[PDB]
Amino acid sequence: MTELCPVYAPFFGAIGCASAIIFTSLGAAYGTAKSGVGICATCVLRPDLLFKNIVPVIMAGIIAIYGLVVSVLVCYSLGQKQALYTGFIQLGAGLSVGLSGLAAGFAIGIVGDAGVRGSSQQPRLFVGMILILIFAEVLGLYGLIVALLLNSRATQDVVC
Amino acid sequence: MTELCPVYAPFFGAIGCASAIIFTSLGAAYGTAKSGVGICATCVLRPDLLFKNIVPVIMAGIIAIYGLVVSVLVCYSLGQKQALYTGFIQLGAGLSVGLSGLAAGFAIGIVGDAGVRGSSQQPRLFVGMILILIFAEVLGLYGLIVALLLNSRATQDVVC
Amino acid sequence: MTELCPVYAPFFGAIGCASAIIFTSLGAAYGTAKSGVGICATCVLRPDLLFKNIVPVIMAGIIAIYGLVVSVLVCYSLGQKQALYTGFIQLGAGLSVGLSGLAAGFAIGIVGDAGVRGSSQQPRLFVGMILILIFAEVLGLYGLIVALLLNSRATQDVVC
Amino acid sequence: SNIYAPLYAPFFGFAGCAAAMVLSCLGAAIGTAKSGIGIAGIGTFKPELIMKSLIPVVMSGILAIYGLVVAVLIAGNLSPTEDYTLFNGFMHLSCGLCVGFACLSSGYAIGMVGDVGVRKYMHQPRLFVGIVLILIFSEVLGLYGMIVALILNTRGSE
Amino acid sequence: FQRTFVNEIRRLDNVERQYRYFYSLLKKHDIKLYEGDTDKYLDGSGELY
Amino acid sequence: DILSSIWTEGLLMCLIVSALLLFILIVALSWISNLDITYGALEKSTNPIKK
Amino acid sequence: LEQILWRVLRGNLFFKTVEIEQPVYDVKTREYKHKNAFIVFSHGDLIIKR
Amino acid sequence: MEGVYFNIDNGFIEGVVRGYRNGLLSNNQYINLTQCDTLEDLKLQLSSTDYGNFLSSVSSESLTTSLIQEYASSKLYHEFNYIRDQSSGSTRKFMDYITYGYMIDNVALMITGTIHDRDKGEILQRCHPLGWFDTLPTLSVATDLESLYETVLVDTPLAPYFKNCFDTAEELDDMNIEIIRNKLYKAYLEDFYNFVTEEIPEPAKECMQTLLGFEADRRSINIALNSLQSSDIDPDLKSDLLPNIGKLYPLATFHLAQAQDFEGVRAALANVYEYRGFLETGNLEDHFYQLEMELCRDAFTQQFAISTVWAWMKSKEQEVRNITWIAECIAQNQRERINNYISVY
Amino acid sequence: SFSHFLYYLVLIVVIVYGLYKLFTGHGSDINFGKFLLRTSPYMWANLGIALCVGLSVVGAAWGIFITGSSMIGAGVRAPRITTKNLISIIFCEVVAIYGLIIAIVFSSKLTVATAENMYSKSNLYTGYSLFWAGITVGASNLICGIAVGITGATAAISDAADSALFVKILVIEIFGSILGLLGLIVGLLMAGKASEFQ
Repeated sequence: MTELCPVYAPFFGAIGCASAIIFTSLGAAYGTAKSGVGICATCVLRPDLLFKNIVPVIMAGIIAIYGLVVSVLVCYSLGQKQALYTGFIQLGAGLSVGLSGLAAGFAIGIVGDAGVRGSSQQPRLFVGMILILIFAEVLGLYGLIVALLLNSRATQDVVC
Repeated sequence: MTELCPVYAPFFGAIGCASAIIFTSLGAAYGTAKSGVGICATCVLRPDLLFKNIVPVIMAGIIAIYGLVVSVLVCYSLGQKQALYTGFIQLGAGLSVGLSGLAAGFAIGIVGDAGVRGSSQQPRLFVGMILILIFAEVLGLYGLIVALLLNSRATQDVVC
Repeated sequence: MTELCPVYAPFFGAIGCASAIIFTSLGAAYGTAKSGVGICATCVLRPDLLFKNIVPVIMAGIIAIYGLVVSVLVCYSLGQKQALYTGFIQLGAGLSVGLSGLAAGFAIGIVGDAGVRGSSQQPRLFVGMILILIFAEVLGLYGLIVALLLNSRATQDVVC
Repeated sequence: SNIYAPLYAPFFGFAGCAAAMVLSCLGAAIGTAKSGIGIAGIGTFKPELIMKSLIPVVMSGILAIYGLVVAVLIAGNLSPTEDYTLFNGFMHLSCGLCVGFACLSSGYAIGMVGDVGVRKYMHQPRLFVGIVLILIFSEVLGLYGMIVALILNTRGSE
Repeated sequence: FQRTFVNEIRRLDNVERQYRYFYSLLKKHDIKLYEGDTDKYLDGSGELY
Repeated sequence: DILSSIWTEGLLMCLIVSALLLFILIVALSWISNLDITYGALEKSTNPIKK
Repeated sequence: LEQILWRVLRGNLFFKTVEIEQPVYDVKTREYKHKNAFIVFSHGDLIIKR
Repeated sequence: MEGVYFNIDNGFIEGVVRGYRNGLLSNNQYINLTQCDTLEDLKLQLSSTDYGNFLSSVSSESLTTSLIQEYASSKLYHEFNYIRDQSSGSTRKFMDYITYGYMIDNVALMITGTIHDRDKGEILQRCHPLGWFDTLPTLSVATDLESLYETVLVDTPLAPYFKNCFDTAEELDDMNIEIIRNKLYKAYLEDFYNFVTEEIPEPAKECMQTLLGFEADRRSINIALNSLQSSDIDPDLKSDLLPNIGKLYPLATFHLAQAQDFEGVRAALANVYEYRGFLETGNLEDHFYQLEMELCRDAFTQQFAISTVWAWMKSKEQEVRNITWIAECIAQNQRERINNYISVY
Repeated sequence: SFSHFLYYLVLIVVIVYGLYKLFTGHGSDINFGKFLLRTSPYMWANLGIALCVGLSVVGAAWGIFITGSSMIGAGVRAPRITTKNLISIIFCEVVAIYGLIIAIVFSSKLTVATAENMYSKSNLYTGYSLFWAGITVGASNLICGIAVGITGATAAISDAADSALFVKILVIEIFGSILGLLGLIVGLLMAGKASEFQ
């Protein structure tokens, strides 16, 4: 009711909650899809290598965990009478992990595809792929860190 | 003015009346054109198939008849002071057959284009074409049925 | 102003009047152009067929006359103080003949171009081309029929 | 009248319900269509492998069930005789978006992996256990969406 | 090609080719082929001839 | 307590209906624009190499 | 033909064409075709041969 | 995705073409064909297959291996022209692009066949019918690339490809034509590859890029090996004959251009995995045909992709080569090599 | 590209207009809520019904031409497939029946409301209900029809190769057909509690 707490305030929080999962899922799916094409193409000649070079799929999958963790955290913080400021912070947290996770997914997809194909020809290259994927992976972690910091302030020192 | 009869109410009736014949005309034209080329493409070598193969053009024409029928029926219910409820009924009737006939005309065109060509090389295939083509035609009929149902309620106990 | 006769009412009349001729002229222009190329491309080898191949242009030309008739009819009904209802009906009539005529224009253009080219190889195909063109031509006629019905109802029982 | 329950609130509740089911079908439709092309692709070359390789199609079908469950739960809460609050309206809107786009994203990955998976499985019979393992990681993407959708629905009405 | 009556068929196949060739010339010079009576042998009657 | 003195509920209803109809029309014309004639079948072509 | 000859003669082409009113029969092709008579003017021996 | 729009125009084409694919001779049918005693038996055996009555008009004593090749090929060409005639738009462009390669070979055959004094009557019977264009026989007029270009070739679809040919000598011989022939192929494939990259949708784009890539590689290796017959050639001249689109480009192509003996070429390929076995063992010619069929077989596993036309064409072309090889062994009564037909299906 | 330029232009115009109203303090003018309250519920209902049958028919038609063209193309060499594969056409056509059925059910609720009761709680609820329910049935049938149609094309082209493949691939087709039926079930649930326009 009060000007600081309009009845439409939860909208921004609710969109932020969904945003965390929408974009992370797209990042994880793209990373899984294009990595899978690389794995399936190489294993015809080198089937013994499959469980070693599957790693990129794990890396892509973890991006979805980030989205789930942030989405649940804001979800347990939504409320019928929450302040408008709380809504904006939750929206920022959702976008932060969401679109940053999408960026990580595209990186993992491209690097994983090329890395897996190359690793079938040159065993020395595998550790190279893992290092480059770690740098791609960390782009998701940075987004999560910002999202968690934002969410921690979503209700601190707030007044209705 | 009257709350149930705003001065803009007839617009939805007029545009719905026009929409019924416009969208069906575009569907029928596409069906006539795409299959008509197929008839020309085959008859140069097999002219005796001409009047046997013309069926797709016939069926495309029927779709326009449905559009004309609905357009006439709603047109006979237009009036300056008609209620807003009547207006949206007329829009629903016109849009239902229009959007339906548009799709039916396209399907008749694409199937008919293939059908007459196949008829040339495999004589058993003509009946196969006819069977498929009916189930494109009927899709325009379902649009007509909904239009007739909605139109039947256009003036039933409506009061300004 | 009397709310059944807003100052902007004749806007829809004017656009309806212009739309009737504009869109049909585009349809007739496409029919003349597309089939015109076919006539020229064939008659270089077969000049004897020239005045038999002209028919698709004539039929495409008729499509324009439908719009001229409707445009003139609604034109005589415009006025400084016409009812808004009369405006919508004039708009509906214009769009009906216009866009329906445009659809017929495409069909005559395509089948006309294909027809005359095929008719150069196989003289028995000319009757087939004419028969198909009539089904395409009729689509414009349906557009005219709806337009005349709407116009007949555009000024009865109005209370401007 | 209760200011937290304006009469337009049900609009957003239904919008979430529609988003839940429509997008889930889109995800399921892509997954089966892409997989079907792969299954049919090997048909003329190795007929034996089909019945033991429809796994992508079956898993792609589960995505529709995720959508159905959430859509059913939302539709069970909306009523004309209850003071359905605007807060609940937004929460059910997010329910649809979460499960909807999660299933759409999962369906796309299942389709892409399923296609090349079976389509090259004919060249290398040892490949199959790998394909199933990748599909599972592609599958759970949809499951995460349902989990949050159920939590949102639980809190919205309370 | 190893079925026992292959060579007997080849003779009659060659004649059939030649009859096809004759029919082509009839059409080149536009001469009507005469019509035999369809019922001169039998019509599904099982009648011996 | 009106919605607007310009963008009345009456005007908006007309516009979004018009937008829907215009969208359907554009999609329809977008398909019609892609009708290509199968010229190869209509025009005789010959060479001395074939039988 | 005239398109080719125009280039060969660098635009000095003097060229005439006349119709034959009825199809001519090409038995080896088993078809009949329209035909044209034509004539080209030049003096150079090598040009005539080409 | 691919299937949503493909069938608006290509649905009939894709269906019919796969009808032809279902008619490709299987290994079991080849085995049966190899056990014929005489060509007259081969005709009877083939009549069981999709070829049917295609030789029904040929007298017993007229059967010869050359004639079977002609009739088997003519069946393919009519089917190709039918498929092209029933097509439009981007598909029509794609099928025309397939023909260009054949008319390039006809051009080089036409010129070489008249640098040596024999009249066009023989040559036109040796030409490949898919490569016909109405001014083709006019190339018999002159023995000079400048004359041939300005008078005829400017009008052909091949005109853009001659950008690097005019730098050659003023006099034509077998060697100079072979340089011209390869220079044209280089621009043709590079142009074809760009058209595929721009105007063909997925998954045909990726599949077709693979098929043209292999085609470019095959030309590159063949050019390198053939150059070893010459005493010496400028490496910077050889580099103008190698196409840029292949898998060998740029690394292996650079080393191939500078190779001067068989060991140099063998070293140049050894760093590329897909071809590492080609020169060390066996007949090089058959290895390419083996890999070509396997790439074609993969392409058929797609659907709603126009690449099936290319796969069908190149596949059934190999079938004719298989039929004629078997026919020759039968006609010559020597059979130790008869099982060297090559077939994936 | 012109179309994408138009999209960005619309986006920029919307953002600038939003900021203009916001910064001048009149940000409450846009008010989507009031728009939903003042628009007549008959519009939402009729758009729901019309698009329900409309989009459903587009689905059936789109599927039919994908399968039909493939059947005719593949049938040239093997006519036997033309009758057996008619099942694929049926699975496409049926989603139009589902759309038709919902159009019957929803039509029963289009009574005329009393003027004093025009915008009341129940009438607005029915307006929103039939709109989204109609969109849900329509869109899901559109998606289902295309997915089944694509599957049917692969089935027909497989049957022309080996008859034993047909029964194996039809399993993918019935799996696809379920999507439309689930759409129908959710449609009937969403519209279940909606009262007639009082």
